[PDB]
Amino acid sequence: DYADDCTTPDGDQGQCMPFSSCRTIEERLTEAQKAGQKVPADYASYLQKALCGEFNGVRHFCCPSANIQHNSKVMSLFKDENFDCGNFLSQRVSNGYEVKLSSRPWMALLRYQQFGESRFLCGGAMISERYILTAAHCVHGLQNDLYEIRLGEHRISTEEDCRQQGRKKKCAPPVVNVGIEKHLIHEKYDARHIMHDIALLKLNRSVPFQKHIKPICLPITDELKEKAEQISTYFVTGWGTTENGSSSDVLLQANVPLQPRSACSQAYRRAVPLSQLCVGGGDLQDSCKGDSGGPLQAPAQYLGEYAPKMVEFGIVSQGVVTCGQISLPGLYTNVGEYVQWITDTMASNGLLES
Ligand SMILES: *[C@@H]1O[C@H](CO[C@@H]2O[C@@H](C)[C@@H](O)[C@@H](O)[C@@H]2O)[C@@H](O[C@@H]2O[C@H](CO)[C@@H](O[C@@H]3O[C@H](CO)[C@@H](O)[C@H](O)[C@@H]3O)[C@H](O)[C@H]2NC(C)=O)[C@H](O)[C@H]1NC(C)=O
Ligand SMILES: *[C@@H]1O[C@H](CO)[C@@H](O)[C@H](O)[C@H]1NC(C)=O
Ligand SMILES: [Ca+2]
Repeated sequence: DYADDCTTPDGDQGQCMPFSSCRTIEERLTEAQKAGQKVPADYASYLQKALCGEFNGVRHFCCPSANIQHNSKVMSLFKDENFDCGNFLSQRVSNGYEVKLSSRPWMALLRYQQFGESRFLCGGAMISERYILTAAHCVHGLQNDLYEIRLGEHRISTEEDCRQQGRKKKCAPPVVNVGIEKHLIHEKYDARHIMHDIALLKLNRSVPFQKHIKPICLPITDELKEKAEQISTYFVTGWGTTENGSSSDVLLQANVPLQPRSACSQAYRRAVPLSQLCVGGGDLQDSCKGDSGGPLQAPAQYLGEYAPKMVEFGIVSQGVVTCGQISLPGLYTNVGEYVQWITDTMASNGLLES
């Protein structure tokens, strides 16, 4: 299967990866192409021996562990100088939870058609013109119910979301309501224990970036993956969307602390692996601001960009409850541990049409 442990024909331990996620294979293939030639016969023979299957129409090869890289077919987008992810200024500091109109333009609302009606029951965040990142618990066993995504939202109840501009008002453009072509749940998602709680939703058309709809950045470098545990305070943003729908009509945000994993391991009476982050708890109105499957976000140095960019470091997995009651620390998916899976899943499923 994709990413299974394997041994290369030359005896190195590795994982079953697409060629675009193996620095050494990609270099050999690129070097031959650049010279206007095929790879030598002995190397073609090595690749046949290294072949570990075909998953979602992509040939996979055993790649030595140290040579595994994020999928170059997707990294070319994320590293593009014109890929405008995590852009924010954004607002002047108020004590409460208010969010400036359009200031978190990646925020997504997941719509479900159930008891004859439809409701937003999860959140998520735009990561590209065709992909939304969310929790697997928002998607698993719900493929027939989960049917639309809403992007560019601020206040759910009003079709027009405006702010004062002088003696007049400036409104954000209309929201975008888009369908879902693919429900892409992590292969190792455990629905019983809630582990590897991550999923991608591929939109059924491209949603071009607009002033109020833009992607969030991902922790695509070693520095950013390492940063997840060094950040003291994160933004927990959303409409407080749970199985009971949104608790807030308007987008809100709180500054919530990263906690030691022991806080969650004690509260949930279960081991907390490195693939999870422990956040917040012990408050009445802060930890609860997030959406089920929504982002855990913070500004960071993204590649060589001058301005800090917002990066999604976590995904709301468990323990984020309704406001007004004392919360327990919340479990979040540690996004850095899944960027490899994200890039390979987006690559095999296509950035544009499938
Ligand atoms: C992208 O997806 C949208 C939204 O549709 C949703 O996602 C799709 C991938 C499918 O899973 C849909 O079942 C799901 O609703 C598509 O727009 C929607 O198209 C459908 C079907 O042509 C419309 O349904 C009809 O609605 C009428 C009017 O009430 C009924 O009479 C019909 O019997 C049927 O239910 C639906 O109204 C429409 N929704 C929106 C918001 O436009 C869109 O076609 C699709 N493709 C592209 C290229 O965007
Ligand atoms: C959903 O509402 C019910 C009924 O009040 C409550 O028991 C529950 O905790 C809510 N779920 C979440 C995740 O907050
Ligand atoms: Ca609105």
